[PDB]
Amino acid sequence: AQAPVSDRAWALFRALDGKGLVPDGYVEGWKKTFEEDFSPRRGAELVARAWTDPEFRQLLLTDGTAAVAQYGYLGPQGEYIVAVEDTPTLKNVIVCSLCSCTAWPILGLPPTWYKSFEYRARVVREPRKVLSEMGTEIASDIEIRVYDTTAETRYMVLPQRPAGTEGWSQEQLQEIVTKDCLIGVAIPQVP
Amino acid sequence: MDGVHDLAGVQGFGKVPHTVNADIGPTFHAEWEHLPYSLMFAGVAELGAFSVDEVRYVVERMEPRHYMMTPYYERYVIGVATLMVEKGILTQDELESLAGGPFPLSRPSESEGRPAPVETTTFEVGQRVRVRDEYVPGHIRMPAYCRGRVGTISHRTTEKWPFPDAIGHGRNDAGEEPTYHVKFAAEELFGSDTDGGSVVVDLFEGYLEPA
Ligand SMILES: [Fe+3]
Ligand SMILES: [Mg+2]
Ligand SMILES: [Mg+2]
Ligand SMILES: [Mg+2]
Ligand SMILES: [Mg+2]
Repeated sequence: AQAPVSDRAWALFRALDGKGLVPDGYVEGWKKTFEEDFSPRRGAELVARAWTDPEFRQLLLTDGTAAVAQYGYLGPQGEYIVAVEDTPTLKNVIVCSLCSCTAWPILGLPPTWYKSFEYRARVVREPRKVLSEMGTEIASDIEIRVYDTTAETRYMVLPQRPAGTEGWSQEQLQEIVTKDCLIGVAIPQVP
Repeated sequence: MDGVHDLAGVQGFGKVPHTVNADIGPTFHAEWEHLPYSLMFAGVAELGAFSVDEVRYVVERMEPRHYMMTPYYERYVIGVATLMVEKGILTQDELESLAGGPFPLSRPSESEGRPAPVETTTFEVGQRVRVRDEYVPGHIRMPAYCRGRVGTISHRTTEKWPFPDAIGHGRNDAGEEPTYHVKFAAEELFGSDTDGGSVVVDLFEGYLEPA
């Protein structure tokens, strides 16, 4: 038996706030960070830059932290970054099987599905079937590699750049790099 | 801790509730949902009452049926509340009074944790390693699917962090270790019963030994 979750969450807030342990505007400030600042649009910007700038691509793949810091996008749950490169024979996918660990500042907070027991249990063992069910077909001639986020490394996938985007601006490329492309369950599509 | 939270490889679950690029809705689906993370950070960064590792562990310590029936953000409301009570900052009485009803918490720890091991090895990219065949009842950042298994180092971190098995219990002896991206063949982890290629687990130095 439990009180409604909203009542329990606000009780926790009120118990701490009522003892002076929560600075003024504290939870409101975090809410703004979570809703407005942490965003997969940032990861998309990084990918589009890497796609159009071989030098940055090299930095991103060798020192992800430094590359992300150049854009000012390090942050909570995103202080040590490793980018993992898809290739014609390799598809990378990220999970946190133990909870929900995600590169928050550049991917945004994890979505419900990524935190689901279904994804946490299944993608490590049957990633091809999981991606297929989610709408992404990965051929047998492609190695699937699942990164389980079990420590402090926070990952992003650098997907392959699709044919048909040659010459596109960074802005145009950013639009096709979605949250799901950064997690690795989707491949960027030409609209 | 071999709890129900160690889900990787568990069989019997249905479809992931998502198709690619589908609308996931707003970041928060209810007006309270930003509270668990924000209050976690108040506890960690403002009060210094606990580490993030202690938050992971207190969630692992939910009674197993309770864990399995509780949505994500609610688990962190329960976990943060539990730590506040365990650290003597709040009482369960006042939480229940303010909530207007029952506010069951995670179960007490059954382990005092363990220190960062004194004896470890610095590994290099390309080296073959085995995950120590050890059983730890308290917090550990080793999913069971890789226990005792052999893989290859693909990265050694250029930073070091406290050993989760210690800091996750608030111990003073967590030291600092780098972690290693250890690549395992899918078949090393699940035999023939997998459709994948490889799995890379980010493992603390103290979980590893030469192969
Ligand atoms: Fe996690
Ligand atoms: Mg080209
Ligand atoms: Mg043009
Ligand atoms: Mg188990
Ligand atoms: Mg419920």
